[PDB]
Parts: sequence; structure tokens; C-alpha cells
Amino acid sequence: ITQGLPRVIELFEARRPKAKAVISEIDGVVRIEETEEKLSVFVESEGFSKEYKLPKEARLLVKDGDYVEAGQPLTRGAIDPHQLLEAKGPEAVERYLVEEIQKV
Repeated sequence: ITQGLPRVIELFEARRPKAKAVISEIDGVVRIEETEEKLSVFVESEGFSKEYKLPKEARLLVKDGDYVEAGQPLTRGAIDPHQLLEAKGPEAVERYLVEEIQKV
């Protein structure tokens, strides 16, 4: 994560954060799949399937069987503003940038 001026610069430059969070591209229900060595999270829609293979030590913000919005974070960390843009649209990005800059 990042605090202070570097976080501000990272936001104003719209950089992809180093320790970025993972977000859902679509809406759907959470289905966790965890081997003792490997980890993956599945966003299952009524007719679609999404699969996010994340490193095994990543903190989750999603309880199993939850309905997540497109663009909603699954992992902790800073959100990549461009991914948030493609997933959720302009308004969500403006909101995110303003609030995130204001936190500092």
C-alpha cells in the first residue's frame, strides 16, 4: 500500500499500483476454490463464468456465495483506475479518485 505524497502522485498520474487489488469484471456470485497450495476465486453469473487466479496469501474481501458488483474489489489493496474504468465506468472512477486523494 501507499500513504502520503507518493499515493497522491500515483492517483493523479493514474498509475497501476504495485500491490493492486483484484476486481470483478462482471456481476455474479462468489465461489471460492482453495487448494492447500493454490487459490482461485470464481465470479459465477446466471449464464457466465469468471475466474481470477490470485496468489495464495492475498486477503479476501469476499465471503463465499456473495453477490458482487462489476468493479467490486475481491482482494485488498489499491484499485487500478483503468480497470475500474472498463468495469464500472466514468462516474465510479471520478468518485474513486476524489475520495482516494482526499483520504491522504
